Amino acid sequence: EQFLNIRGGLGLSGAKAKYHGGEIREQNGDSLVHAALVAESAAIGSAEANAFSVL
Amino acid sequence: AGVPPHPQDLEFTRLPNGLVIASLENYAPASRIGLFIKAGSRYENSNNLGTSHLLRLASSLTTKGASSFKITRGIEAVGGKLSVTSTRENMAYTVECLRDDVDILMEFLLNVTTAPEFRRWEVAALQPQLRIDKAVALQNPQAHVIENLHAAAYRNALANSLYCPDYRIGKVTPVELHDYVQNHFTSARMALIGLGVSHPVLKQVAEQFLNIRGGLGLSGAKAKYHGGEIREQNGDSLVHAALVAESAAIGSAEANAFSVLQHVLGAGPHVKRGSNATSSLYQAVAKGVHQPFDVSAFNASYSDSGLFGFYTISQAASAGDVIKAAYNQVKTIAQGNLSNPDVQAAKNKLKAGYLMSVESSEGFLDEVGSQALAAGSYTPPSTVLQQIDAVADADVINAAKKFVSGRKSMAASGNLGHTPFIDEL
Amino acid sequence: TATYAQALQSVPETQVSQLDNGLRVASEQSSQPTCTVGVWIDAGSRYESEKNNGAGYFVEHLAFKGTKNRPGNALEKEVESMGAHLNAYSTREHTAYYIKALSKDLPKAVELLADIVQNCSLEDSQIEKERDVILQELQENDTSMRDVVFNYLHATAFQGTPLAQSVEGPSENVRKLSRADLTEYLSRHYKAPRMVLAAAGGLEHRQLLDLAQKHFSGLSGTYDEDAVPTLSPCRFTGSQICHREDGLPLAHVAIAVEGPGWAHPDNVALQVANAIIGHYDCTYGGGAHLSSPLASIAATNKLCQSFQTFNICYADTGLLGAHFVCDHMSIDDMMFVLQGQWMRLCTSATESEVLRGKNLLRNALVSHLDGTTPVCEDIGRSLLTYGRRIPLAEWESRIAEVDARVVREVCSKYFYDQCPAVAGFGPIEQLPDYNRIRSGMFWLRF
Amino acid sequence: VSASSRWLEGIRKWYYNAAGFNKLGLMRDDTIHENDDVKEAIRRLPENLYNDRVFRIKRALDLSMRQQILPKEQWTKYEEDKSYLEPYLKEVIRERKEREEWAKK
Amino acid sequence: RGVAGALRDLKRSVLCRESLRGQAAGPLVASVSL
Amino acid sequence: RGVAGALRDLKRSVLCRESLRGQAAGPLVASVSL
Ligand SMILES: CCCCCC(=O)OC[C@H](COP(=O)([O-])OCCN)OC(=O)CCCCC
Repeated sequence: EQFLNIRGGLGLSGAKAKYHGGEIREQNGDSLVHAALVAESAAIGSAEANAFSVL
Repeated sequence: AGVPPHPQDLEFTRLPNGLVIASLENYAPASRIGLFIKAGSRYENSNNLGTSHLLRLASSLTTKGASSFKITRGIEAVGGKLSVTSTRENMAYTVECLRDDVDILMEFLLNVTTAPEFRRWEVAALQPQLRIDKAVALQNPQAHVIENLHAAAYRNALANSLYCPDYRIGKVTPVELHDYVQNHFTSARMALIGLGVSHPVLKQVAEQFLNIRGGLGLSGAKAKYHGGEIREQNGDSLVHAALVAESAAIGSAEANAFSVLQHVLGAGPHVKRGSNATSSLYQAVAKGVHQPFDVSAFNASYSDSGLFGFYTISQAASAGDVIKAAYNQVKTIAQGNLSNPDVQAAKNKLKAGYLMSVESSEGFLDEVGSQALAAGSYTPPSTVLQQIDAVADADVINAAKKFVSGRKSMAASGNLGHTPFIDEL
Repeated sequence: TATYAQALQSVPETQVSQLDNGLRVASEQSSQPTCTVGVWIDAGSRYESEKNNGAGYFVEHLAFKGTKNRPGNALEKEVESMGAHLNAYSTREHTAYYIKALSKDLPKAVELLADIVQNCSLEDSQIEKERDVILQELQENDTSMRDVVFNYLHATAFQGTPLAQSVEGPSENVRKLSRADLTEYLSRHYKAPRMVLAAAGGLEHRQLLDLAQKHFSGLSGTYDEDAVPTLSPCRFTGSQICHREDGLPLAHVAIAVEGPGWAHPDNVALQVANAIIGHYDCTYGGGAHLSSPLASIAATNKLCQSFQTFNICYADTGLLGAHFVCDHMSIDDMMFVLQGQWMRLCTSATESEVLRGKNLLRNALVSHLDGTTPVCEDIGRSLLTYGRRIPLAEWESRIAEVDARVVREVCSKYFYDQCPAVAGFGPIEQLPDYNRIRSGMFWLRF
Repeated sequence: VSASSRWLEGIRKWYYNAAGFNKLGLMRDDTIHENDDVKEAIRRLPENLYNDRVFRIKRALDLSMRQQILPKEQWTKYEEDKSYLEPYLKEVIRERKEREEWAKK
Repeated sequence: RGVAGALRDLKRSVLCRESLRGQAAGPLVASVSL
Repeated sequence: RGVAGALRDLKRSVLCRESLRGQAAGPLVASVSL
């Protein structure tokens, strides 16, 4: 209440994150290939997110 | 009367081993000879990327017949020149000199291309030149975009860069240079062109020294068009962007239609500090964009594929407006809004441009060498204008249709906060 | 077979004719479908006073913007429609407008050039729009250290004279140049005996003369009573200008002594000596094995990113020297090696290296006159400077006369114990003092 | 060609053992004086030959400090001495002579 | 001198619309020499 | 000491299959300190 009563600024979460899809490939000749493949799943705090955690 | 003599017409020969010789005696004070090779960066794979770049930089390294010192001093002694020009499909080893020194520089040319030693220490000392050479090229933003545009467009071969990937600088080995020369610098992949040289001399040289067998077949693996986008956020002052679709392989009739479409949309300026009145892309963007910008049709044709589209330069905030205005202008052409005076003027720009591109010996030699590898023949200018005249307006509209409906490839660099993705077009 | 010498005889003679008004018409016929044709005017910033120093460059911005017959972009549409290319440039002594077009379009190309050089409509609305364009170009040119340092070299070398002025003019001039200043410039300099209608390509000299009498007879060949401009000689001054700016990553340095001019026979030997010193870029492949001592030393020791020698000619004067670009801890070594080579050639030029410079110049001459446009420029410009076209067979004769003695005598005449003009820009703390530079122009051992 | 050749080679093997650098495990090319031609040839040596040259010289300097030699089993046999540096040095010399011949014209 | 052609040290700045025309690319080529 | 966690000087080499388990990532975090 004394020191962290800061006003002004911006609203919460700013602009919404727009999922797109796409691929980025980095040819570097490392010894091993690292790869990640994903899809949009669920926002944290939703019940669907627990299902992904269990999956 | 200062009327000149009757010009001698070019001579052409295909040897049974696949090699092509083409000479033209223009009786000029200087001679020009070039060995064109199907050895561009497309023939690299993921294990030896950059090998053709280092090879392009190694023409003065020691050979079996000429030391590195002798190649540099012997050519400079007679005021000659040695150059290595490389595209995604070809490498072109060219040598220039006065008439009386052709024997000297031919011998150097043959040693560079048929007997390099790739000495381990000489190669090691050359590796840092890849970084210098790449850095000098990549201070044009256009070089970034076009290199990324091909990487995004293709899955292999044409995706390969003309410049060595940074991770390979210092890692290209003499064995890789040896292997690259041995299976790409072969008779069926070569063309020996000479201006100010007799045909018997070139034919003698070709049969004596350029009868190289073995190696690999022609064109290697086929280029698989993919589609995609590569975006480089770097905060440059201006946004450069290129948007293309697969168009047509060089030598096909459909490729002339794309070439004519390029000059309908607007390829480059004809008047110094002009408004580009007859440039349909520039006027389309100029309507709703008052800030500075540039826009140009892009046309790149290859042995087994092609890319057509446009290239934009604009302020970062106007990037989307310029791109969407340019894309819609192509759509109206695909919708059939194309007059006959428009296509006739474009043929004039194209036909005039081709003839102007072959008035110099340098530009003539590159065209003959390119035709020899692409087509296996020489097509004179009058026949080229004939093929240009044969382009119908419906062919031009259909090419524009192919671009609008085809899966797109895009590359852009700059502050991309207002540069759209493909799916936003 | 054919030899180099025999090939020089096969070059067609450049035909020359002069109209009744004084317009000179020159052409070199080839067997080409294309051609280049243009008008070379003996006008530039050396003819301009301090008041109107930016007028000719301003006129270049207005030449292609409209005429009395083809207003607006009408000219621009005709050139683009027939696939032709229209271009122009201005120097301190010469102005040129030329068109690249199909040979069949030569009658129209000549018509447009006449319309531009005579009936240029300098509309006030257009003059004001080209005002802000030129000012923006001045901001762009400030970022080219090469263009800056060479304008600095002229500014100090020819200080107090017309040649000290830049082609584009000062910022202040562009914001007060009026239409009367530009028309006064045009009506005073664009006279027929100072213009040359040059052409090159597939064309008969007869038709060029017909088009000349057709579209240029309507030109004033009668000078004013006593308003014929005459170029005063320009005093060269041994001096130095140093724009220290450590925020820039590389230093640019231009050094030069006074040359003789366009028509002096000594230019051939001077160009041979500059060919021995040559040029260098960090992207060259030769490196350590290059013949030029300056180039090989610079490559092996990383003394610079580039250098070039030059011999810039004007009427009865010129700038003979070199320019280079380097890291801030290398300016002194580059100056040392550069001057050492000048002194070495003045005193100890050998025969074999001189044959090198002769051969480089032969290749440079022949390789440059390769195409309709470079030949058309050599026609138009040569008729202004030399008053004639000098055939390649004549240049070969002058080059062959050169041996080691000629280079030692010619170089000593212009380099040895002469006061140079120095221009520095960038991180130039290590740029040697002028006295030390001046002391580098002689050898105590000689 | 055994009669006259083996006597010459016999005197060379005598001198080789008399020189005594084999007693420190060294080879002939390890003992050459480093001038500019030799520094370049050493620079051109591949990784393994360079590293072997370094350790043999290091082992010999260690012996020279202690005024010792290797046991006789570990001496460099005359027939097994490899002139690993000579071919590189010959090329370096051939290159320098080419430069010098060009500097004469 | 090293070349990069695609049209068919601080380098410099392009500000106005007149000095941008010709810059838009129109198939890259890379050339090296002595 | 600076951290990069994502699992839920030549560094070293991973060769066998036993030493690879645990390396596959499983949402990056970056941490700095004194
Ligand atoms: C026996 C004399 C030996 C030569 C010594 C000498 O003259 O020094 C060189 C300078 C003048 O040469 P420079 O400085 O013009 O450089 C010319 C290089 N091209 O002279 C000086 O002013 C130095 C003062 C020396 C006094 C002891």
